[PDB]
Amino acid sequence: FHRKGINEESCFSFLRFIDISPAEMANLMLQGLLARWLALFLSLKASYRLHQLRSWGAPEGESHQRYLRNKDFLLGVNFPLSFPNLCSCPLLKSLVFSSHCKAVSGYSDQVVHQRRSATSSLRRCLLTELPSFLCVASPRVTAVPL
Amino acid sequence: TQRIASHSHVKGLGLDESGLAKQAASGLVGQENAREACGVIVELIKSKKMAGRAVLLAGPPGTGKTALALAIAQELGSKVPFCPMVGSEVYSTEIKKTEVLMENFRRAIGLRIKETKEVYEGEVTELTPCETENPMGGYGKTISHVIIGLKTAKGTKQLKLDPSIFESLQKERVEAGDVIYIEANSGAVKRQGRCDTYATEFDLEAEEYVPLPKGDVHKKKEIIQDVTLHDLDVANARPQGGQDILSMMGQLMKPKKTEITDKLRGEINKVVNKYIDQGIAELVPGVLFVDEVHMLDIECFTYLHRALESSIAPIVIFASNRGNCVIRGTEDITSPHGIPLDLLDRVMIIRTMLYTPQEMKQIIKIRAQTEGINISEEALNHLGEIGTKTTLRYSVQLLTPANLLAKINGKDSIEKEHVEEISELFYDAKSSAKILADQQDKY
Amino acid sequence: TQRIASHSHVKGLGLDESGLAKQAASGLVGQENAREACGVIVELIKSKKMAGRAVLLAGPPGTGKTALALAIAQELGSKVPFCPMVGSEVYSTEIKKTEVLMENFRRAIGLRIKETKEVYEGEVTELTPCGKTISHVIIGLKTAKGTKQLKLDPSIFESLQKERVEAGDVIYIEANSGAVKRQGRCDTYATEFDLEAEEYVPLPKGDVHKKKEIIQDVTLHDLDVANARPQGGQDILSMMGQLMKPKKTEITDKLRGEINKVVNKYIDQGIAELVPGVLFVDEVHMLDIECFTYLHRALESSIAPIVIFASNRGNCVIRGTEDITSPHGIPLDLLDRVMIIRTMLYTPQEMKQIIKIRAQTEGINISEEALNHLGEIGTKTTLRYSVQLLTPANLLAKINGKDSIEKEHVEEISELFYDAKSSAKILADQQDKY
Amino acid sequence: DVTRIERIGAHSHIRGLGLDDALEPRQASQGMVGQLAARRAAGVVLEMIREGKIAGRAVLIAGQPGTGKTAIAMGMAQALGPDTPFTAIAGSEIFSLEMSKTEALTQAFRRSIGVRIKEETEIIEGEVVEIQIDRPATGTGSKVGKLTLKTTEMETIYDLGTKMIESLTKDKVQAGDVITIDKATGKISKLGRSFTRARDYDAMGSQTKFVQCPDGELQKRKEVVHTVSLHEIDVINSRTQGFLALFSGDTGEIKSEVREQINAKVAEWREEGKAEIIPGVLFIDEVHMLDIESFSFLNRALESDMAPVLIMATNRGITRIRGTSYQSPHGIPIDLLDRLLIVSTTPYSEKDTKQILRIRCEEEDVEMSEDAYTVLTRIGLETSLRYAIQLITAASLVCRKRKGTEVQVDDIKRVYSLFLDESRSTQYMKEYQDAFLFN
Amino acid sequence: DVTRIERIGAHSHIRGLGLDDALEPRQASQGMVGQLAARRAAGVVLEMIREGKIAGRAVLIAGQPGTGKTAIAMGMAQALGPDTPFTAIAGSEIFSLEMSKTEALTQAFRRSIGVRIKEETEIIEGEVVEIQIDRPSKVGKLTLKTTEMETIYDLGTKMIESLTKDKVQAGDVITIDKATGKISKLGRSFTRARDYDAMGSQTKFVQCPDGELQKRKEVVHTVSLHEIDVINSRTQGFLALFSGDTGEIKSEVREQINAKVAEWREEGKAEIIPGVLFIDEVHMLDIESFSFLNRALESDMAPVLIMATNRGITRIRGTSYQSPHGIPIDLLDRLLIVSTTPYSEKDTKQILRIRCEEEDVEMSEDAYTVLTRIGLETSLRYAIQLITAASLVCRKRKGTEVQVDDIKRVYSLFLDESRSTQYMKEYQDAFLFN
Ligand SMILES: Nc1ncnc2c1ncn2[C@@H]1O[C@H](COP(=O)(O)OP(=O)(O)O)[C@@H](O)[C@H]1O
Ligand SMILES: Nc1ncnc2c1ncn2[C@@H]1O[C@H](COP(=O)(O)OP(=O)(O)O)[C@@H](O)[C@H]1O
Ligand SMILES: Nc1ncnc2c1ncn2[C@@H]1O[C@H](COP(=O)(O)OP(=O)(O)O)[C@@H](O)[C@H]1O
Ligand SMILES: Nc1ncnc2c1ncn2[C@@H]1O[C@H](COP(=O)(O)OP(=O)(O)O)[C@@H](O)[C@H]1O
Repeated sequence: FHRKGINEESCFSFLRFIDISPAEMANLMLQGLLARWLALFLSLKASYRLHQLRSWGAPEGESHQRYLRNKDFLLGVNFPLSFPNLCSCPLLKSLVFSSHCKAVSGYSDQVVHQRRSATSSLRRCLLTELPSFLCVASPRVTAVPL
Repeated sequence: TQRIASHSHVKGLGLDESGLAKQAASGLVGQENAREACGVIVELIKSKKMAGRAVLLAGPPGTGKTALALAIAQELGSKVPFCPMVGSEVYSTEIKKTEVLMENFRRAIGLRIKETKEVYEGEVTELTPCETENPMGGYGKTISHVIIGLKTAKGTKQLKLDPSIFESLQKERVEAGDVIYIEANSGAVKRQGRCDTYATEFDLEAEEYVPLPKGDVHKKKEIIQDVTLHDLDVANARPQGGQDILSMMGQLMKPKKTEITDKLRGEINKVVNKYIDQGIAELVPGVLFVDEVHMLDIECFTYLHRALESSIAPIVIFASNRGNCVIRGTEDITSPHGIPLDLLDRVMIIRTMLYTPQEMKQIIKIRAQTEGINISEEALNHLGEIGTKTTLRYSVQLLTPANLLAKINGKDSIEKEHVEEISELFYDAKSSAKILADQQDKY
Repeated sequence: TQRIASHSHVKGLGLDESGLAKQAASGLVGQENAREACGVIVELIKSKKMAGRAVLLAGPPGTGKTALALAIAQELGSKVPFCPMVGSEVYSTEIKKTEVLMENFRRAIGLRIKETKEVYEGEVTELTPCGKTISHVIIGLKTAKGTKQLKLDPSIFESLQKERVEAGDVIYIEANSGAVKRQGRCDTYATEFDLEAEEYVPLPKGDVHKKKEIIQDVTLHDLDVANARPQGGQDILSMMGQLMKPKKTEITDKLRGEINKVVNKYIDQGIAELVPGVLFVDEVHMLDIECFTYLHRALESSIAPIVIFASNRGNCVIRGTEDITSPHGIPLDLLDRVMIIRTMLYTPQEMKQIIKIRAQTEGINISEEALNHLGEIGTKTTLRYSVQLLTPANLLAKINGKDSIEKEHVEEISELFYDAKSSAKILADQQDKY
Repeated sequence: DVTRIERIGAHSHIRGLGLDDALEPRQASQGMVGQLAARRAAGVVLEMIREGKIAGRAVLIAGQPGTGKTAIAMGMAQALGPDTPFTAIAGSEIFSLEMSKTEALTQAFRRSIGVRIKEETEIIEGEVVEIQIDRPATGTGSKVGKLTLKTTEMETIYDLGTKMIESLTKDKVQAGDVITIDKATGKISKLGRSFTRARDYDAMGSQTKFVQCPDGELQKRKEVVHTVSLHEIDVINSRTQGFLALFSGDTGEIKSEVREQINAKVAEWREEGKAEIIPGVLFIDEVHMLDIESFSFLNRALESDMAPVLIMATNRGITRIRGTSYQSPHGIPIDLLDRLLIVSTTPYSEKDTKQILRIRCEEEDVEMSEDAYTVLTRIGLETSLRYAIQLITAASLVCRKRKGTEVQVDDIKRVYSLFLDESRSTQYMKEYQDAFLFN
Repeated sequence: DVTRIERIGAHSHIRGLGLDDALEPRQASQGMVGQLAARRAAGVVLEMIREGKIAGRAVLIAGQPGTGKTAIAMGMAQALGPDTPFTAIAGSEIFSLEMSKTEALTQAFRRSIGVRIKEETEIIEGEVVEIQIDRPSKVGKLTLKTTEMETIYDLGTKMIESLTKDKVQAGDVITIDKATGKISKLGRSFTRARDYDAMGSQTKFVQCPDGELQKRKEVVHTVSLHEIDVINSRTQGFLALFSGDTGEIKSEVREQINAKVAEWREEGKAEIIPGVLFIDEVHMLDIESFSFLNRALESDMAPVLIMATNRGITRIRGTSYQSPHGIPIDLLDRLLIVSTTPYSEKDTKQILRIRCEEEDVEMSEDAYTVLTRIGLETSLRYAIQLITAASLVCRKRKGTEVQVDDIKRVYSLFLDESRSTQYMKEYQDAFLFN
């Protein structure tokens, strides 16, 4: 804020266009991984709000077609495939199948046999879970951490 | 105003209905056969039939091979991807060359898919858990639904919602005066904050206020988004979620490119085939332009070998300006254009020739006018002669400094004296090389 | 006591009041021209005015270049920072080659901060807490010289509570840093239980209040490293320092500029002062061509220290080019920037003087005849050979029961150990057998 | 009109090897013409691989450039089938910055031996009528409920335990939905909302597609067939809950002990009759590029009892081996060269080049005159076959530009004059000696 | 007496580019001597940069060693001054181990493009005095104090909770942004620095804010495009700005950045200011990196490149080809060579004078004559370095004015390249490796 001229180079300017406070940045830089983790969690909670604000409210300007508003340097959400947009559009959700908590092999046809009249229906490509039994390996020896 | 680049004037090849090349159209002069061949290539790309076909623009430096690729890009439009590349992008310290090439090949293939967005959004006013008046055996009441009033800059309306949404409302801080939004397809609730209307009831509030929404309470639109096939690869390789120690751990660590396995592509292809067969998404193949191919490696060429005959690879346009040079990665295996012969039999060669002085002068005039510069004929002819003495680039480059010198002297156009002074000041490659040869003992 | 190294016998340049060089002073003899010319460099460093200026020392191996540089380092005292390095240290596996040079350049400039050390210690007599819950806590310290009371802000109270400090423990507190160290329960409560897990210490015999004047030194590179990456903020009681292994990284220029501005501001406020130190490089001929080029830009900067280079190789090929030969393995471009001092060879008189000085420095009594024999054998092969030969003679002489050094001991050692020339001659005759 | 992801490439016409029941190649069948001896040998090795009894067998295909070696490879890949694993790797797809060359070759080898598992589970596909949840007030977190399912013929009511209720809540299942319940694992797959139950609806809380009701009996059996390579089993068992490495490819230099453990476990799995192991084919193309260390690792790795039937390909002559200075045939040291059978290909003639052009035009849907065919064949004999193949599309486009329907000799001559050949480009190249760079 | 972090360097005696209104150089102005044509070309290209209408322009400065290519570049940088980005790097700085030579040049390109943006800022800043809350939605008030007023705010419940979590006490100097509502503690007042005799882990004493309390105004921010790239590179990328941990930013981010910047300039929200990229000692770049500059100078947004080269017709690094300036021909035509000329005797006197007054040194006329003769027979830089030592040697003599004898003494002590090489060959056998 307190500069010696109308036009003078000063760092930390991006702090104004990001939601980071001059105290939040010092905390994030001098506290540690717990502070970083909490800030990350807060950013993934604010991402949905920033997504909607950028995507559905474009009237005129902010200050009558001049200036910039908070969180205008965070353009990572404008992508058509980011998680907020991916959750908003239910079909890209099906186009991004590689979940981080399940074992998906890919797509394979499925055959569903009936019990009456022995009629068998055939299905098209569907997400397939790898069989559980595959995991059989185990280390030879285990050690308590030193 | 947009700043002037080095290829701003190129707006197209300038072809007739019969495909013949005009003498001067769309900022391009001469190279009639090359322009006709590029028009044929444009038709091939628009045909949406072939795959993995390659063309090599071969010619001396400063003859327009780079410009013709941009002309092809401009004539293609903007709904088809066009990925530029140099020969030095493959050499990465994070991932192998044949994966840089594979990722770029997958970049030049784009999708285009349509969907609808439905949302109920606006300011909340009241929450009425409307009950059914007659509880059931063993219970004191039976809530039927929840009445939520939402108002925007257009009007106020009441919506009847499932009772379970109340369980979500208490999960966040859903009080009167906030603005909320609920996705029709998803069904969740999210709070944006208090309205600006109540921004003055205090002097210092920890929360930031958002303006009241303008428009109808229930919005519904249709949007079409375009994603390249490489974006799906990166999206599926690195799942961006927060409810994991793995997702978050990787999102905290330094992000690094990972060699994508071919099994991931095998499933993405299947799913996009299914959705194309269902008529939801439209595939549009594009163009990949490698300039300065002579900087590639023999391993890169040998991978390109197999890469071209694929049924999925896009159309590739190579460009090079080397003579009979040693192939990079070998010892003394010389080859034309620094490209192996076995690869060079899979490409169609387009020859680019030199420029006659008349065409050079026409190019100089076109550059001067596009740049916003006025030049006299007695100076334009001298500049063209100087360029023909040395090269076209050295003639086009002196346009701006001459204009600055004239503006300093106050004149509104360049004369003979300005051009001669600028040429006296700056030097070209040939004279500098002559000076270096003369003064070799003091370098 | 202190182990004796190869450079422990040099104390200074030994220059008189007129700036000339004495024949023998502070452990250095000979090399009159080179030693005297180093005084100009010493005065240049003390002036704290010029920057970037560099110096090269050119001479045959074993002629005193490193000794002269260490004498220069001694002449400046421990106040002036000194950063020694070897050209072979540049090739790292974490950062680029020029980054190491920049880091050493930053290391070769230091700060200076005066302050007062405040020390409290002794037994805790009581802990009394006081917009009403907690404001400050009153603590009572007591030793066997007196008793005092202190007022603590909630941060220090939290630090005490983390150390699991109760009433009746011996505590050490530093007011400046806020450090809290529990030194164990006082001995007077040792009878409270027959078996207690705690350890008991006697009541301190000293002042509760201790004042000192302490002067702290810190180089710029310390500030760059500290502020470059998120400081761990973990000093135990945290498993999050167990995730990411620290690794050396490339410091950006924006940080360095911010650090420069902050240092200017603080030295303008008068809190701290600045000292331009000296960087010293050995095996400079081992620097790659990229490092030699980067030294062109680094040496011409305005915030760079004074650099001294040492090299002994002749007209050898420059590393990284395998085609171009330049004197001292240094490109002509950089070699024109530096200022060159030549180093000569030693006559037998200087040989004998060096041997005698080393012998009296490293604790060996030698007779005149043995000294003459060692001087002759040093003139035969090298200087370092005789200095190496000194110790085994006095190690056998003790075994035989004698104390001094005579002809038989040095002769036996010479017949027992081989120099480089003799071993090379031996290898030639048995060439097909090795 | 619609364009799928698979387009018309250079080998998109070859649908097989074109062999009879007697393994005698035909002159023209299934997109392959000529090259009788190489096709015979390829049929022999294809039958050998189909039998699948001996392991660690290698075959090299050598010949002139543009004589169908890769064509033969694609033909035998298509003839092999989709259910038999086939892996195509270029010569430079192993020099990686994330793992060693030997590790990359080991992964390539283990990626070819597939394991087929038939998984039969009992499922319940039906329409949701109503769901009953009885949350506890305090207690100890025990939940109880009921769930009614209905089809067009039968309906029933099921009780709910403490495990599927959380899954149902996570998937947010309500009335009017059609769901498939997996009895074994317990997952809930969502099909869509029904029609009749949609009449009574609140504001939009779920807007998506529509589906019908599963007819017949409520309980049925489903069957899936999984083909899992050995390499991805290794990756799965190399770390706990590690599955994105199948797609991310982040696992590097897996420990061997895992590899022998997987080998043993696969052996027992084969013995018990649960899963079936099927060897596959590895195709390394342009294999002259492999460093000598890669070849020597291939030596030992080809002697294992789980190695695949790798197929080589080379068009080089007496050339020094990469990374060394020793000359050798095909740029391969004799050690590896002494452990495999070599199949050679012969240069093409006019009669079969004409048929190659004809089948290429049939694939690309291009019509030319017989004189145009003769001119194209003359070009494809004075100049390589690839150039003649490429000129077809350009000639067709030029013909369509003038609103034509049959390609004519004039169009082909125009295209020949427009584009260039390597020989003609080099000829025109010699006259600009000083204009080019680094001659 | 007081020395700042920056002091007298080699290029610190030049302040801007000596020119006229008509771009006519002066014989001696702003610390520059001679090089009239080179300075004219420098002024022309400086005007080209200032206009900032055309993109992707390259200028090369070539000449013999000691002719002032780097001096001209620094004079241009000073004349341009701040507010216009000027990224100066060496040739060997891109050979990193975390990013390829392409990324190390792409980032060096995006770091010379400035974006000016305007922001409306309202901020309250002052020393807290008393905080009062009630227990009935808790209601309270807080009092701020400055040098001019003393005021009370009736803050809301969320502000109560934030203040309780941040643990605000009286005497603290805090700033709040009412647009968002975030507290940024700055420390404690000087007058409140005595109630605790044992300060906590980290506390700072700052003067109380003066002037008006709640300031509302407009500020201008000049941010480089590289910063905008790094911020969106990863989730929390602003750490990499100082850490240097960024590597191989995806190409699908830079295109989005460019599109957004073009949209902003169309809307008038922000304006793009081009800058300069100076690559000193460019004669040692990779043939792979040279080819990358071919397509780097043809983009819509690109700075002006200025290179210096000391090489004549020499081999290109990375290939076995001979070219002028060690640069491929396919790039040299895109450039615009500006040649320099060796200085005359009059230029040599006029250039040593400026350095003498820069170092605050008085020199005699005969001393100037001898120094000019030496600097003509030898390199100019050696003569430039010969004055700093001369001052110290004269100071040792306790004289205020140097003389010819002092210059001769300093000349005899130190050695130049020619005498060092000549003496080196006399006893070259004693040296190592030829
Ligand atoms: N047909 C053309 N019409 C107009 N300008 C041209 C034409 N061909 C080349 N130029 C001009 O020549 C300059 C350099 O050409 P370029 O494409 O870089 O040649 P090369 O690719 O051989 O280096 C460009 O600025 C361009 O404006
Ligand atoms: N003039 C001198 N005065 C005192 N000691 C010397 C002198 N010259 C060399 N030495 C001694 O010689 C030993 C090795 O010489 P050194 O300076 O390391 O050779 P170099 O310059 O090749 O590194 C040092 O321990 C040093 O004490
Ligand atoms: N016997 C054949 N039958 C059908 N097409 C062939 C035959 N031989 C070669 N071709 C065609 O020739 C083209 C080039 O052959 P290619 O695969 O490059 O041979 P190689 O890999 O041995 O150089 C292929 O597109 C292929 O369609
Ligand atoms: N035109 C000039 N005016 C004043 N001083 C100059 C001029 N040119 C060069 N110098 C001085 O000469 C010294 C060496 O010149 P330098 O720029 O290193 O030569 P080069 O351009 O060959 O590297 C520098 O310290 C610089 O201050």
